[PDB]
Amino acid sequence: CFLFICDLIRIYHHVLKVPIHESNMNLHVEPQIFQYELIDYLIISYSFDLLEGILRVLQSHPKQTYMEFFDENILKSFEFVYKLALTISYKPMVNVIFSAVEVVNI
Amino acid sequence: LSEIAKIMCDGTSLINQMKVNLLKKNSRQIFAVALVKHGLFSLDILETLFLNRAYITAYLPDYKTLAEITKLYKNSSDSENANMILCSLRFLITNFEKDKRHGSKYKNINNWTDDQEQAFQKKLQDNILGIFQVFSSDIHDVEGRTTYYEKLRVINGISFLIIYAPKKSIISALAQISICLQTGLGLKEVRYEAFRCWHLLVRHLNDEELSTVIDSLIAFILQKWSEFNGKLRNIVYSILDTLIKEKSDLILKLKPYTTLALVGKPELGILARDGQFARMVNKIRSTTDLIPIFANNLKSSNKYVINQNLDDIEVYLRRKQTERSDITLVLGALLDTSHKFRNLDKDLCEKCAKCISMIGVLDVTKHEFKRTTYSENEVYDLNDSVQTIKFLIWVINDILVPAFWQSENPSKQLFVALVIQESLKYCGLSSESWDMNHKELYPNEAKLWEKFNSVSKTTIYPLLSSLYLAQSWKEYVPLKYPSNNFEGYKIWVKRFTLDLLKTGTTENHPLHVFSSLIRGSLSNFLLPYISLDIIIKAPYADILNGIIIEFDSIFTCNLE
Repeated sequence: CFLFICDLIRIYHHVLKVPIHESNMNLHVEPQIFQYELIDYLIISYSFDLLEGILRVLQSHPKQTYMEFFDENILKSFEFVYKLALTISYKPMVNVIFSAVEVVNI
Repeated sequence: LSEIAKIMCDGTSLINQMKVNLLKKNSRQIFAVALVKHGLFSLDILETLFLNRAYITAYLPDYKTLAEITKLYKNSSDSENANMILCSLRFLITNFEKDKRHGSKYKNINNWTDDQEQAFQKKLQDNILGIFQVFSSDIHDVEGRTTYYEKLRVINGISFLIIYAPKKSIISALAQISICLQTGLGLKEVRYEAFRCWHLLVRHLNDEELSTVIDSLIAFILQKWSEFNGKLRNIVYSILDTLIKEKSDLILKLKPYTTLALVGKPELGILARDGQFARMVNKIRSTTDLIPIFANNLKSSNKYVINQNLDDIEVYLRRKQTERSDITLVLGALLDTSHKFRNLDKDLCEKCAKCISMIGVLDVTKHEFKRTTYSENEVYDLNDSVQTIKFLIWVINDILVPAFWQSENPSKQLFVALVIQESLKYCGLSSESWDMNHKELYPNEAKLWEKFNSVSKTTIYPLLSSLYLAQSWKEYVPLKYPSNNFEGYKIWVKRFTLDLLKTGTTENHPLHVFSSLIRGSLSNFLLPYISLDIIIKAPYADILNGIIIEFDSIFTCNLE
């Protein structure tokens, strides 16, 4: 599930790295839908929220079943998402900010 | 004197080379100027300093360019001593005179030299150019030394220049120093005494002036009113008072629009302070179709001025319509506003759209003043030498003027001065248009060259540097191929360098080519006027050089 959703996220990696600010040309004239925004927002969030929940079920599993899951794939995939998330050159996004950093906490 | 040695050593083994380099810097750096202001003006003592740690050749040679502004940058009641010291340093610019007894005599008592009362005039009007170049380099460059300390000091010095400058050197780059101080005031901290300086200007300039700089200030103030404290408002009030009193016809008759806007902004107490002022303002206003006035104000580009225009136009239209009641040009003005905005600042574009909402489609039968064409007119550049004169004046007046005025480009004004004076050798004697019966009768006064008429009639300083561009002439494949490949800006540059290739006759074309030689759309505009000589000739080398591109670009590698 986990990898499937991280790379789901990289299928929606087109979110958490939206620019640092609305440029003079970039408009906010809009179809004004909160629909697909909330859509992908729920998506991204809920997904990171997966990351959260299943990873914490990992942490709450018996200590025996631990290293069998941890490979450098976790580092690389979560590295993709973290870089996507806690931007230093885009808009940060408090929820994903949350999620990502607690994964660090994980 | 060993302090400089320690500083260089920290800079060690080649500390002698460091001393050589530092002395080279001090040639035009502030070392000579500040020593002049601190100790004395003796060029012999200057040689003594040149022997402090060594390194004297540049003394006679490097006496003019940068040390002038270096000294100027300290103009800051007891300091009248420093004022006279500085004024004496200004007196002594001539390196030969420094070598002469003038070297130790130009720092004399208040009653200094009196042939200087015109020779010194000439001196200052000369390198007013250089010192402006210095300050614009200090302002509009990157200035990794951001350090608005320099900005403050330069403002102090230029203010003292208003304290002491003839009309001629004033107008030498009045508009330039205007833009310099203007962007200063735009910067946050400067305003506190940028407005002080503005008032200093106000107290004594002119009547023909006090137009081309004031509206910028007016827009600024009647726009940013929110972020003005008490004493800012106080100095503002003083400024208003000066506006009212010392130059009233300007606010009332020569730029009344400011009055319209400020009165329509009723948190200022214009009638409260002066009810008589209010009367005149309102009268002239209700009297002459303000639409063309807002049209002229929209012809000031920038941004603050444009926004003020939009808002005031909206208000006027609203009240007039609520009543019951030329009309057209505001529409196209807004058109351009948005069109330039079409890539920059959506808020400005929305303001233009709000004004268009108030207006709208209206009637098409109502004649639309959209033009037919423009002036690509010619005037025998070969024969009818009088028409050649027409040709040159047409070139300079058409677009070279506002570029020479509105551009924010330090060095380009250098070419401006140089080649425009080179064109002004047709009216080289200042008295031709100045005091005389002389029938110079210069056309194309344009109220800007008219504003510049004296400041350029005989203020010529040659400034004619250009070299080493012939062989690489991108022409014939080196041009058609480069343009078909990419880039296009440099393609235009290279093509227009067809003059550097095989044109540039010393009569007109040399100066004309060297004009844009500093080197960006102007390229395209100047381009149409080259190959006529050769196609007359009846040469073939440059003919092919041009024709190769001018016909290969017909379909040069489409669908790249």
